[PDB]
Order: sequence, then structure tokens, then C-alpha cells
Amino acid sequence: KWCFRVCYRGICYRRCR
Repeated sequence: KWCFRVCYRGICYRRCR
């Protein structure tokens, strides 16, 4: 269980899996 910074269509975020 660790969070990370991810991106997509010109958009990024920080999801925790």
C-alpha cells in the first residue's frame, strides 16, 4: 500500500493503491 504521482490526458494526480 503506497501512493504515487500518475498522469494522463494532459492531467496528473496522486493515487494510493
